[PDB]
Amino acid sequence: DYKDDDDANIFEMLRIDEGLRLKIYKDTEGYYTIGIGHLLTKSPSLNAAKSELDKAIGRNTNGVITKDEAEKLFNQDVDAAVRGILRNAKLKPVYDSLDAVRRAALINMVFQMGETGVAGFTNSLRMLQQKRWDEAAVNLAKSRWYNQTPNRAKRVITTFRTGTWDAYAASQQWTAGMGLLMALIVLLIVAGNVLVIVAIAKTPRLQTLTNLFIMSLASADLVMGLLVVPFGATIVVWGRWEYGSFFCELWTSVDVLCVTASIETLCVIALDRYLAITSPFRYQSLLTRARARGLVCTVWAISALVSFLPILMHWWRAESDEARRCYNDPKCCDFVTNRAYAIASSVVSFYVPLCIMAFVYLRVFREAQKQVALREQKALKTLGIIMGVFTLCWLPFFLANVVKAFHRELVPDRLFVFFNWLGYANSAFNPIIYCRSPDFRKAFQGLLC
Amino acid sequence: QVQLQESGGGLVQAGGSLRLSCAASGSIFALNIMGWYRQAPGKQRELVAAIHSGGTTNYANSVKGRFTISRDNAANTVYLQMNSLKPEDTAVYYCNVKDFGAIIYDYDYWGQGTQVTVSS
Ligand SMILES: CC(C)CCC[C@@H](C)[C@H]1CC[C@H]2[C@@H]3CC=C4C[C@@H](O)CC[C@]4(C)[C@H]3CC[C@]12C
Ligand SMILES: CNC[C@H](O)c1ccc(O)c(O)c1
Ligand code: NA
Repeated sequence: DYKDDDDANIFEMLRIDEGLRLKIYKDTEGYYTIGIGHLLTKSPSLNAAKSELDKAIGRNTNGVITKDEAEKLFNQDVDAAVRGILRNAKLKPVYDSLDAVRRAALINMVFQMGETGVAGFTNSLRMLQQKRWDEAAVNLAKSRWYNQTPNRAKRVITTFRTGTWDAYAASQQWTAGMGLLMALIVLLIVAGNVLVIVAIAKTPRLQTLTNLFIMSLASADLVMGLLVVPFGATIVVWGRWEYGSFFCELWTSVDVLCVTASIETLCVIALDRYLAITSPFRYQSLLTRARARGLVCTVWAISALVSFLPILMHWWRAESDEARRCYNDPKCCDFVTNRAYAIASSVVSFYVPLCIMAFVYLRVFREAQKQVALREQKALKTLGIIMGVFTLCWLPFFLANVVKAFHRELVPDRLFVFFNWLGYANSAFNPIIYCRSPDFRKAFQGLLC
Repeated sequence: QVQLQESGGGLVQAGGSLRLSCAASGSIFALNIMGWYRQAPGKQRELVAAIHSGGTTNYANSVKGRFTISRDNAANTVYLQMNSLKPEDTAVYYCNVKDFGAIIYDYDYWGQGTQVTVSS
């Protein structure tokens, strides 16, 4: 349809605020939608939504549309909002006096809260009408709107205050910046772990029994960088989950799966070396081939039971307004769990493996000083990294995970996500820590030439 | 850096005895395995006696009873007091040391070897 250059700016504004979907999806009420929040129908029939879409677009879309087609739909919604604004004696005087950029901020509010909701801002609207930008920005910052949706409102208020697109220019610079850093993190995890996996499979010297456990670690960390970290990066750079409610449950399960398998494998490796370093002869006889494959299967079976079973059975769901809101919203994929799962998952994933690894590696330090310049220094710094890097990466998260479940207000969501990325970073550190043998080095060089 | 000296080798008649001595210089980690390996012409390398820093032993069952391995208190040396020699024990005996300074893997120290032939 007819596009303008103003029209494209208000399109990119909400593309950032609300997201763009070029395929039919469901909104918070289960209603079929496309584009930037364009309701197709309240009918539960996907074909009926496809008929409404084809009538409006003028093409057999079969549910998929282009960006230009989404802008056609978007501009119609903007025209309707504007016609509403002009019929309302509370919004027309303010609207008529605003420049085009601040005029898009007001339309943004109406898309978020509705015409009636925005008309209740009597005093802020009067201040905007009188061009009292800083005073209007202060008053709006005190709003219920600001406290409910601070990031959205910071961007909109900056638009009222300055009349520019800087809040959205800055958001987009940040988005590309983190996307770079995320892709780097994804590269290190995948490369380092795929390098360890192939080194074991193409070298008979490396196919020992201890390194069979390290293959489990490298595999739990490989899925981490192929499925968990990449999709977890989409929530950071785009502020939303973009893949529907069903994939939010699966992603959440695959993450808890791999995090459980990875840490418990560090626990098995910690036990393995303890037996070989202390009682190497009973070690070589009791730990058979099938017993080593017995532990790894047990680790993964436990990991599936604590991830796919409770999450898909909705046992992990909290029952507050904040949690139920995120569950009904496909665009929300926050980790909001109840107290029981938050503790039970933390114990099975982190706290039990921490206690074993801490106790085991402490006793290796004990029996080393009993049977004594000395090389005890080079082995102590080694233990300091195996436990230091592990603890430093996951301890902040699993402290916040248990606390936040009881006191939701103490752990900020931003801080909570950050601690979870420290744990994500362990999947890159493990191949550096556990594959430092001369056999790996001769193999790693053999693969890269 | 770390070198291990290898003494006690020689030729002897069937039924005699020997006493292999292996002294390892350099610094090593407190938990280790000092062992002896033999390779006869033809067949590949095999272990005979290993001794852990705690005291636990492991003797090849074709070799146990006749052979005894020991460690020195406050000395990085291993002694293989061997008796009741048989003509099937003609092999170069190697001194091996398992270093555990790096906790995740084993770090082998090998030796040059001492020839041992036993007369029919
Ligand atoms: C060595 C390891 C096992 C020690 C770690 C113990 C952890 C799990 C301890 C240390 C501090 C503890 C928290 C301290 C305070 C509170 C607030 C309380 O009203 C509910 C429990 C809660 C949230 C505790 C949960 C358990 C907790 C997080
Ligand atoms: C999406 N973030 C999940 C986090 O990585 C996580 C992993 C394992 C757990 O047991 C847990 O409670 C949380
Ligand atoms: Na959701």
